[PDB]
Amino acid sequence: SELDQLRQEAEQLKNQIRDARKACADATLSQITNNIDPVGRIQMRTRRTLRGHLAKIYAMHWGTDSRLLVSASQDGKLIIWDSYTTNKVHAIPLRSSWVMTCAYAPSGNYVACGGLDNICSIYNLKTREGNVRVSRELAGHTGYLSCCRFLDDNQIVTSSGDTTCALWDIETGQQTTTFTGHTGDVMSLSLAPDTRLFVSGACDASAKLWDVREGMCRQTFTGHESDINAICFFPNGNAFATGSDDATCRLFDLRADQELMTYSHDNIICGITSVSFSKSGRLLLAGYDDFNCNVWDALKADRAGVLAGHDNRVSCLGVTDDGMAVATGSWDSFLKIWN
Amino acid sequence: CTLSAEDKAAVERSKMIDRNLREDGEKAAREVKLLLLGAGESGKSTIVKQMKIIHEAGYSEEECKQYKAVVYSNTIQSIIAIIRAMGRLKIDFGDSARADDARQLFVLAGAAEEGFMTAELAGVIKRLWKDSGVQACFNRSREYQLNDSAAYYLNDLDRIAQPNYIPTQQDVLRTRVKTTGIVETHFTFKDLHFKMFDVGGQRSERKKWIHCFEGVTAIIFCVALSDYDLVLAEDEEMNRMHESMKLFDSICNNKWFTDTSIILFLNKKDLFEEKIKKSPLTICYPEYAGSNTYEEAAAYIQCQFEDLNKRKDTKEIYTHFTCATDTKNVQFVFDAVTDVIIKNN
Amino acid sequence: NTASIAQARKLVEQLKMEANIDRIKVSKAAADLMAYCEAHAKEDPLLTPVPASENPFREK
Amino acid sequence: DVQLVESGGGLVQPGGSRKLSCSASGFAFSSFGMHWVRQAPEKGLEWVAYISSGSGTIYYADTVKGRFTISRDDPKNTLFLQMTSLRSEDTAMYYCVRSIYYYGSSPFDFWGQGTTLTVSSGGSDIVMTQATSSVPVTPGESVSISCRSSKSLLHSNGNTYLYWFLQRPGQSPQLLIYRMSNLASGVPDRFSGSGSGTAFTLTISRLEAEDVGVYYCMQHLEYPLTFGAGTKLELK
Ligand SMILES: Nc1nc2c(ncn2[C@@H]2O[C@H](COP(=O)(O)OP(=O)(O)O)[C@@H](O)[C@H]2O)c(=O)[nH]1
Repeated sequence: SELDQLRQEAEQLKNQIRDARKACADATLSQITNNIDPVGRIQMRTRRTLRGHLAKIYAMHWGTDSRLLVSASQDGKLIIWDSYTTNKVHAIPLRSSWVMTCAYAPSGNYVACGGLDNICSIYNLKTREGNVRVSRELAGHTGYLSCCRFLDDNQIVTSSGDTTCALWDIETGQQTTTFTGHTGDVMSLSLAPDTRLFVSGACDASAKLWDVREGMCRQTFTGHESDINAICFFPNGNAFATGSDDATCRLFDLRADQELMTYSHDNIICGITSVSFSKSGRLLLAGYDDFNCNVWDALKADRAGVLAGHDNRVSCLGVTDDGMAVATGSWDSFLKIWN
Repeated sequence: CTLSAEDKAAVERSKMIDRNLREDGEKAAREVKLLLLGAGESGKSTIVKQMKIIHEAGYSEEECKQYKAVVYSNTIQSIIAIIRAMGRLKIDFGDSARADDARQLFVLAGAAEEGFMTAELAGVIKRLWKDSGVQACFNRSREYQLNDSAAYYLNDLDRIAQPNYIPTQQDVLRTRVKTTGIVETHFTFKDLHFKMFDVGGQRSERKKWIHCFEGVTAIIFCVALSDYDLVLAEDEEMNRMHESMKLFDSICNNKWFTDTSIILFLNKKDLFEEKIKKSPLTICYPEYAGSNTYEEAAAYIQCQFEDLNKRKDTKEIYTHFTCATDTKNVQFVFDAVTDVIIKNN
Repeated sequence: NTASIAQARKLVEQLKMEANIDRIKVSKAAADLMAYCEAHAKEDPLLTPVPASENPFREK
Repeated sequence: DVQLVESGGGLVQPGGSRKLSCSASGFAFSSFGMHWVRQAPEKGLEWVAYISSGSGTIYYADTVKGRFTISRDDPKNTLFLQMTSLRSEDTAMYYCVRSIYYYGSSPFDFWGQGTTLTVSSGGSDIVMTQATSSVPVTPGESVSISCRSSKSLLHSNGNTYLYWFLQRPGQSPQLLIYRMSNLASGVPDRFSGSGSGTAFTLTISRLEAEDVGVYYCMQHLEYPLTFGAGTKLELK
């Protein structure tokens, strides 16, 4: 009965943690922010429609110049767009078209993507030959690649349906640090602004805070009733938001080690695919299976606005580093830029 | 707008990219997309090899030579699996001199994966394989894990161990290599451009990726008929055939595959026909009351799979009985699959 | 069985570690988030929109 | 390994015809626009013709329209310059130059070795001005080369379309700076470019041995593309 003694000890440790969390829940975010004015009229308009993908779009990522962005589609194309002119800078033909994620390196020198090939492919945007070339195929995950984010040009973090995340040395092609402990598919990850931590959301309905350089899980956050498909840090790095198949987004605080707020409407029952904060953190933008993006007041939990411009699932979104625009990507094959 | 000279040239580039994308899109819209599914070892990557052989003039002699180390590795691992199972099942060698050969086998298994099969190793394997105690264990393989191609290679060890050995196409078709991630091939046949995708190694929740294949033309679901008598694993919930049925139930009835044809390859019929002579179908289906002929047992298994279809009046399952390693059979069956696709759209 | 016993003690090791972390009060945590939003609201173009001349997606 | 190899040069009588070729290898030739730039024996660089990627856009210098035809054979990775009615003023070294245009690209970043053509005996354009024709320098010191344009090169998009090249003695020109301040790939960080609108400066810090040569500025605001007369760096 060793497995019995351990399975019961975990229940006591969970209760201790629950009690420690209750002990420092001296107030709620909602009552703390009750006095501040609501944000009011959020009337964003589509400023650009990026046309050219010919199948579902699954992912996008803004470059750090707030102008270029990369998008990944099941048409087997990775497109880099100049969002100001709508010019296509590059259209990269993918070896496997079953993509689920892409990322723009903060340097602008590389993009990454991958999917049901279980591979994180690195693409050099600055070749002598003048076209984009695969520089590395990062192999070793045993399930689909669900998300990836560069730390810099030589290191990248990945999440996978195999329930692990990994830190890679791009030069050598090796997973040098692993992040194990999720018990279901990892769907999404988000790097802290200082890149010392990242958070992941998984199909075990938990979010996990990881220490990048130590290679382990610092904290585990529960509360969701179903898969967490999406996750994003609050801009000061002290909290994060999740988006779930349970039709809610949730705000979690690191230092208080618990959930602070839920964002939901009774007549919204579809899944959430993607979440992002505005530059100040005041707005939480979330993409929904019902084809819309909802804009939440992150401090007061009221819905502030809607972006309704797609004919199929909003699958991805992102806010520029300068805060000037949000992009939405969709199964309807279009991206739209809003502000 | 009043663009700079570099700006005008960038627009022109973008319009050229657009023309390329449009052209690529026209080709892709004509593709017949086939999704291969089924449990591990059901024969999916073997069907992919057959498409290359049949429709892409694939696996030349020169390409076949690159499979030599894989053939050797398969052969070595098979005889080792059998030897290790003798200690587990308490089976003794028919000749006590084979105990040294068995010690040597594990020692000589320190050679790298290259052109191995030194004459010494080959002789150790040939003597073990001929031993009556090893054969007794081999004939109980349903009690442990063993490559289905074990007998194929071990029975051909003379040809295989020659230093001038050139793998045949059947040698290649018989190889077992575990991979991860999607496996793809494309080919033209009867003026249709086919793209066939084998999901392959995918350790994850199906519900998160299955919607990606919305819109594929047809699913080919592979079933290892010969898995029916495999003993349950240590903590296994159901036998292998019932795990296959569970996967098929989930696939056949999935909302994302409503307008997708479901094709069922009841595969490894050659191994199944031999097994059913000695191992009754009731091992797999205790309620089965028919006879243990190939014909009756195969029909019953087909029924068990086709009964899982929750939309029989609106959806039809197209069942074929296949030997995936048999190029002529796969050619004939895929010809029929293609005709059905043509007649239906 | 032998794999369930190894995973179960990994969960205990992780929970033991998580129980010992330093936690702050939600009131302090919530106050800090509200202070961040207030301090940066003016540089948030989605919160407080800028004139069309300052907006790259309306200019040329 | 990027290669551009011009050929077809030689001695020709005035009034005759001659086709130059430029053979490309080691890069995606058809993705690049291509130019011909020529250099008279003791003189600076002069832009001759441009054919865009895809051949949709072709520009000629005035002194050449009607007589020269630029074309490319993308399947054969070749650029051509078909010359006719050759005059004495066409005697020059002819350079093939690649140039790809997209947001953030670096145009004019690779030049061929050049082929020599010798012909026997018998306004609205933007003016680029390098008022100083030569400068004596000593290693380790710091230099500042100047350039000016008759029109502002700063565009309403914010970019200033000014390029700096270096031609070392006996070699082809080399890109140093694109769009007034961006360092070309492989160029040491001791070079830097600045300016505003109509006046620009290239500065070298701790000038080294290889830095000696002729420095040309060029505007890419509008066609015809035009160079400054060039500033030479002499050793003391
Ligand atoms: N005898 C026989 N062997 C087969 C048949 N189909 C597949 N195999 C062999 O069974 C093994 C597993 O097949 P494989 O294609 O790798 O299955 P996968 O995991 O679904 O890709 C390989 O060694 C194949 O050569 C068959 O119909 N008859």
